[PDB]
Amino acid sequence: LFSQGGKGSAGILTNKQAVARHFGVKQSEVVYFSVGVDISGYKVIYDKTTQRAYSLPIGIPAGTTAISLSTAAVLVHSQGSVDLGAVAVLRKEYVTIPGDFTSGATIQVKNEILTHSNGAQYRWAGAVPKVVPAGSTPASSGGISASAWIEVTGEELRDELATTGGASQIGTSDGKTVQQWIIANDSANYRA
Amino acid sequence: TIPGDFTSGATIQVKNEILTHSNGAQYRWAGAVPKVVPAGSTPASSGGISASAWIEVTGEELRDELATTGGASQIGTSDGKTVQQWIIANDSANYRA
Amino acid sequence: LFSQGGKGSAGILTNKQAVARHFGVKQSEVVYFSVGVDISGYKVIYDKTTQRAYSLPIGIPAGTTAISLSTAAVLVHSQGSVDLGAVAVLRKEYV
Amino acid sequence: YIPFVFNNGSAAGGETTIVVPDYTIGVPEIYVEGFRQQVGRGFTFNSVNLTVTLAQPLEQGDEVVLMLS
Amino acid sequence: YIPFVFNNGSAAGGETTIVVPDYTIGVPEIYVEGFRQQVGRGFTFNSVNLTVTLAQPLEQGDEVVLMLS
Amino acid sequence: YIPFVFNNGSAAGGETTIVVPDYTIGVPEIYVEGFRQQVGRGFTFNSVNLTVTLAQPLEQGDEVVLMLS
Repeated sequence: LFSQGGKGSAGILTNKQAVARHFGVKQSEVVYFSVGVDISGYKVIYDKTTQRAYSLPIGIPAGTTAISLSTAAVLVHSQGSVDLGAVAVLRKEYVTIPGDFTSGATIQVKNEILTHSNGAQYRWAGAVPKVVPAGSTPASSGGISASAWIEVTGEELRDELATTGGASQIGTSDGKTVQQWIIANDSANYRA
Repeated sequence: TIPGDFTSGATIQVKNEILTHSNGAQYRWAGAVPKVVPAGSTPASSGGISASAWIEVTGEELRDELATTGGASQIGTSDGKTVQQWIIANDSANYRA
Repeated sequence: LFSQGGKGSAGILTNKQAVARHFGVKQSEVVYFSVGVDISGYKVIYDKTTQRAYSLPIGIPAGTTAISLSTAAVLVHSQGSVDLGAVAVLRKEYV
Repeated sequence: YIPFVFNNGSAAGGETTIVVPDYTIGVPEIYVEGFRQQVGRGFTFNSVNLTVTLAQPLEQGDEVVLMLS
Repeated sequence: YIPFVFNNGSAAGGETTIVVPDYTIGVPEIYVEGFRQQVGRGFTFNSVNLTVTLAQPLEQGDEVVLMLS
Repeated sequence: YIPFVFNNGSAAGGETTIVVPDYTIGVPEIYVEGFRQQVGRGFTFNSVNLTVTLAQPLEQGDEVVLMLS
């Protein structure tokens, strides 16, 4: 290849531009991780080894330095430890890992989401290194539950519908909510 | 997705900026150019969750479509009939009452 | 414009970085398509003509070469044909 | 070195080899879109044919500045 | 060539033209952030005023190394 | 200038300092992946030890072309 400065030490700034544009942050707000960098004031941290970028939680005190970053994106800094995968899951900054359930992929970080043949992406809510054998399904690999594979595109609306107010957000053909119609027809259950 | 969350406080400059909350949902502000959110706030506390207020983005269109008159018809029951069909089937109880 | 190496042949590596960051894959796992490239071991393929990048399906045998890539992202390789648009739809990698 | 600009600064595309003028007894450097290339790494210059064999085929509009010795 | 660094390596922003010292009878190359620019393409040098007219206005903090002849 | 290529064009990674041959009485330029570096900005050359102190530690496979004077 031509020597285009996208490799190694000469690609830090362009990679920071790419990460900032992906995360919607400033280029100066992306930091490369090594042993001793000040992660204060930075908003996204990039792991050179895994080539994965994670949003740094806000409120990191000024002068905080990093010691190690695990392959599960577990960041230990001078003032504590942060699971960057959990932060990315909270911010829905998912990485759709290449492959699917039918082929088998291994999940290193909580934000990694695995595609299935139904078109849905499922994130694992258990265990740092969830391993998925070839030919598996979310039901076969642990099921689809809160402590198991969770569909990501409809996670929040599914959880909100599962609450006590879910029936009230769904309207019927007459302009009344499903909850109102359930309350209207509950006389049958009371009578029975 | 602007960096930060509702519990930490972020200021929304542009309508496309969406703020994360502790429930994992991202909410966009439908009001006002410079929506400011204080630290420790929630979408309900910061203006509520409505059409003129914070709107969840990942399920916005399906939530609006379910809220229409056809929402019950898109939801199937255990017997293969839609929720709207079962509501129409059991409405004799309401009529009788 | 300044000569900043983002054009044509000198922009392959930076474009690969951008594609890899968009797809969450390694930069070495992105391949440019032409007539005869080995698409084995690569995870994302980039079409230079349409400037669109598609995730290559896994399980492509080692030594597989590409003949043509249609404007509908239909990729015909030496071991078969793959509709990369259908693969992207399955992976929800929408444009 | 004498800077030689290939095709007014815009290559026609698919160019693997570039022919330099006679004066050129050597091409120590190639600048593809501002990127310096080293002999044997980004390009190989043969003195017999006076042709620079490039590592990549040039794309349309590529600016290649050839340093002639 | 004599390398001339514009404003200690950090341009003030919005700079279209750069004034070179008297010695400069020609500016064959401009290096904007490590990018070599060719005369007439990325910049034009006028010998009368001793000013390099750049293709783009410089942004704040840009490193421009001017080669003086 | 005499171009010196560090470790056949592929650095071993984590290299902060580069030792140049004796002939080198000065290193005016460093080309890291085609990027020209200026003395004092991207690297500092000390004549006593004949070592180029780089602004960044080199990564594995980095192409660094050292210009020796």
